Amino acid sequence: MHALVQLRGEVNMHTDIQDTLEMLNIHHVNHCTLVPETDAYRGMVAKVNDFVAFGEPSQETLETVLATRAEPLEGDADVDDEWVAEHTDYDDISGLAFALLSEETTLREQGLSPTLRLHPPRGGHDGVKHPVKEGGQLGKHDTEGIDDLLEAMR
Amino acid sequence: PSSNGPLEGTRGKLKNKPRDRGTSPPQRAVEEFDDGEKVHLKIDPSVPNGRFHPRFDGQTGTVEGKQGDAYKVDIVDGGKEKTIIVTAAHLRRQE
Amino acid sequence: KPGAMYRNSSKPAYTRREYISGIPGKKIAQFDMGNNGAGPTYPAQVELVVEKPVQIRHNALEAARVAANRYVQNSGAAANYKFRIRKFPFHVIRENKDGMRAPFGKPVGTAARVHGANHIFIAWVNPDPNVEEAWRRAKMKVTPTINIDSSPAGNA
Amino acid sequence: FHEMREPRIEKVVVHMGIGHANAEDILGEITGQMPVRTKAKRTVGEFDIREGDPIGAKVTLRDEMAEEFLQTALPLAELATSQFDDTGNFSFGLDVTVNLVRPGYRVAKRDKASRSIPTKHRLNPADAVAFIESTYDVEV
Amino acid sequence: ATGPRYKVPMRRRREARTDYHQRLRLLKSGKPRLVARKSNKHVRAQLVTLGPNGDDTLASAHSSDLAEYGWEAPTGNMPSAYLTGLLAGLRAQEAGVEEAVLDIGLNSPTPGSKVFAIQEGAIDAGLDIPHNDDVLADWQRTRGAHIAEYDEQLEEPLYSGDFDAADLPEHFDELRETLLDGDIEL
RNA sequence: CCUGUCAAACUCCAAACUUACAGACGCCGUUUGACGCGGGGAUUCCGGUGCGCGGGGUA
RNA sequence: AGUGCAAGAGCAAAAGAUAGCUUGACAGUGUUCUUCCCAACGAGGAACGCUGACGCGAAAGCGUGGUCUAGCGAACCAAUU
RNA sequence: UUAGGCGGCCACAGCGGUGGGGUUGCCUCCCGUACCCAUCCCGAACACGGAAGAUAAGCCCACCAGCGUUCCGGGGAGUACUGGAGUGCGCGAGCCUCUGGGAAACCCGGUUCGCCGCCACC
Ligand SMILES: [Cl-]
Ligand SMILES: [Cl-]
Ligand SMILES: [Mg+2]
Ligand SMILES: [Mg+2]
Ligand SMILES: [Mg+2]
Ligand SMILES: [Mg+2]
Ligand SMILES: [Mg+2]
Ligand SMILES: [Mg+2]
Ligand SMILES: [Mg+2]
Ligand SMILES: [Mg+2]
Ligand code: NA
Ligand code: NA
Ligand code: NA
Ligand code: NA
Ligand code: NA
Ligand code: NA
Repeated sequence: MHALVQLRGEVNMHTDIQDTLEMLNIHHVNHCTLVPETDAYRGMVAKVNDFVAFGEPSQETLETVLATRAEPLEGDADVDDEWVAEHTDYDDISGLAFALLSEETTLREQGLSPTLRLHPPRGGHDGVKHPVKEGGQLGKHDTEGIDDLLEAMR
Repeated sequence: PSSNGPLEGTRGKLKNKPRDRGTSPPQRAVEEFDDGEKVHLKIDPSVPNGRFHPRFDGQTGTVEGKQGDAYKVDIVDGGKEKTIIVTAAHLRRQE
Repeated sequence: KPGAMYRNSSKPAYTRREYISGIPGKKIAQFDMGNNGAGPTYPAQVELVVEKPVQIRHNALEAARVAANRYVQNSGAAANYKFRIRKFPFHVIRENKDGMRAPFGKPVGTAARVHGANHIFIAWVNPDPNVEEAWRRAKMKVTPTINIDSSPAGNA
Repeated sequence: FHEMREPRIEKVVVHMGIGHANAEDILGEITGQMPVRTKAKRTVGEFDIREGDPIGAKVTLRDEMAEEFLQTALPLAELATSQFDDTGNFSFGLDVTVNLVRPGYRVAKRDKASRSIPTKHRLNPADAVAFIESTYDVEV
Repeated sequence: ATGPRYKVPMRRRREARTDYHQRLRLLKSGKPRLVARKSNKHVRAQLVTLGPNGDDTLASAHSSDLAEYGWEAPTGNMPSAYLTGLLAGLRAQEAGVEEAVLDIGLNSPTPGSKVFAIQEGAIDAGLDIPHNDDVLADWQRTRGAHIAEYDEQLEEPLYSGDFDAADLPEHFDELRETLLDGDIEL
């Protein structure tokens, strides 16, 4: 399971790419979604490879992000341990986290918005004109690489 | 195009590779299809009759009745619905 | 007329004589030079390597070839070496000589398409590379920059 | 093995390539059965432009009819060698051709499952000379 | 054979066994096919239908297993063919088969020929086949009469030992008679 | 036999890709009625530019 | 090779060749595709049927002109069935 | 299938070549023209009738790879070309990097001298 984050805006981006971002529930820059590692999803992230940043996040970092930016399918409600236990199958954020990563469930399945609307990266990211392998911030990331970015946008 | 005949620009699609040259096996000209069955359209270069307009080469229709020995296949061209009169020689069971 | 008008490989290949008429004759006199009676039984084999795809008019071919071979007469009219220009000017070229109305031009020449790194000339010589010089003069008359390459020859 | 490998005559074609006939009459007597017209192909200068047009006749004799003809034909010829087919045939003379072959030829002349006669089973010039030579005359 | 671009006929045309063009026209009827085949010594009749991996023979009869019902005569003749036709026909009927079209392979449509004879027999057997009465033999020649009369110009028996000296078209009747009621494999 | 080259109107080969249909996931629709149908009212049929692919042309 | 004619495409127990017979180059009316991709638009054109009458074949069957893509013309008025 | 008949796929099956096989199930070559039927001339063919002889053809069986064809290994080649991205390079033609695809010729070594269906049958 990979964490997706849209790093480039819609103006000028191919329509079929945009649409794909849309079917992955992200509709704005800095929006993030968690996506299963399947043939069908892989094709989608690849298509979107050039306007996003993705990779497998650490249990920890998922937990930070979840807690900080997870939202109910509707409303303000903070997704904190309690919320999670009093609303989901799990007992606490951590247990939700582990289940996502092990792709045993999805944010929707647990009453949550599929979208983690992150905050701009504190300190700025590595640029949206080059992939990681080039010093930029686009494309697949290290689990260590994704974490840093997610964490920066916590 | 310089002209607008039916065979306009059909050189490749209406020409056999050298080894597939000459009359074709009848078994497939006699193939029977039921109403509802999905069939891919494709013209057999060897077979002159029971043909359809070259443009449809590639479509996968739904046989829906027949006319004479010829089948009536319903297809959708772009967004338009269409019925095509074609023989078993030029069809194939999908899957 | 300038090389600038035809030196790029930007138009389609146009070589079907069955559909073209009035093609000027090539000015290239020969492709095999030297002792053509002998086969590449030479110790040393240098080549003139073109460094960018381009078109080369039969004009430039003949001038580049004369200039090198006419010089390889540092070895004698019946000298021990064989020279070879491997490209032929297939590509028919036009000119629109009415303004831009009915402009598909009229055949005015032929040119050979050389990709960067192809060898256009190959010379065979015993340890006696005056040929290296025949080529400094030849790539002087073709559009591209060139590389003078030696293959069988570690007699340095 | 042999018996089924020994030569035999299969038809002797006697044709008169004229250029426009009254000649049939003689072929009919010299052989013993009706001749057949010889139309020609292509238009040519020898005022022979007519496509479908009688230009000679022929007669294909089989079995006895053939021998009984050769038994007078052959004597009138001398030649041999070089003048033989690579398949063991020969034509001499008015023409008189002699097609020669071995027992299982029908295989190549029938309708169903027909097939071409293997090169081994074909008759060689040599094996041909022998057969005929061994029947009232001499080779070369 | 010669190169990459060379065209090799289909196996059954190589062998000069199947006339595909005639085979298409036959298959159009959508009915089963009465395959009428001869040999120097025997005559075969099949009732073939179309299948996914190749023809299916639902009913057949060989001039050989004719004796199995009392045939003591040669088997590459007229009466022989008819009866094989009729025999295949009856096994056909038994099969639940009602109609077919005569496929005569590479044989020729000569009148009063053995294939037609095969045809006539299968018809009489209860099979509904498209036909033409005046291309069939005059019954008498189907009985083998032409042969009895041929042996009248005897001086030497037509049959080497075999059965009889003057032959029997009557033997013919006795057999058709036998096939038209009861018996095994029918 | 050996040796030197080509193809928009060549092909023994042959992609990426584009495309028909089906299933799966995805997204969407069943109080925001999609898909689709019928009808009223238009505007519009001088376009341009970047990129990729082009055809023509020295450009 | 040949298959009337451009160019491209089909064809070998044939779609070509020879022979023989025959007039389906038939009347009537349709279905569909095309003309006009998608997506409305006439004439025209084609593919595929039916009804009726025939031709040839043992028969399945083939013949809705020429192997396929060009060879085509509205209202009004006249003549004709 | 100790030899058959109808096929499907239509060369992995084509081309060439070697070996083996028949008082019988057989298939053929073969023998023979009174008949049905036949040749613009020939019982060659077609058609009919038949067993004196034969396994030489055909055919069936077993095999060979020299050509043609199919597929595979390793090499060519992740080369050529390419869908998406770039304030990367280049005077420019054009190149490069990242991401998702990915070839052709040719060479060397294997494979391929058909496979499968229904029927009939010491
Ligand atoms: Cl037969
Ligand atoms: Cl159509
Ligand atoms: Mg909300
Ligand atoms: Mg700051
Ligand atoms: Mg920046
Ligand atoms: Mg094209
Ligand atoms: Mg395209
Ligand atoms: Mg027609
Ligand atoms: Mg009038
Ligand atoms: Mg043998
Ligand atoms: Na074909
Ligand atoms: Na002017
Ligand atoms: Na230069
Ligand atoms: Na119309
Ligand atoms: Na005549
Ligand atoms: Na044999």
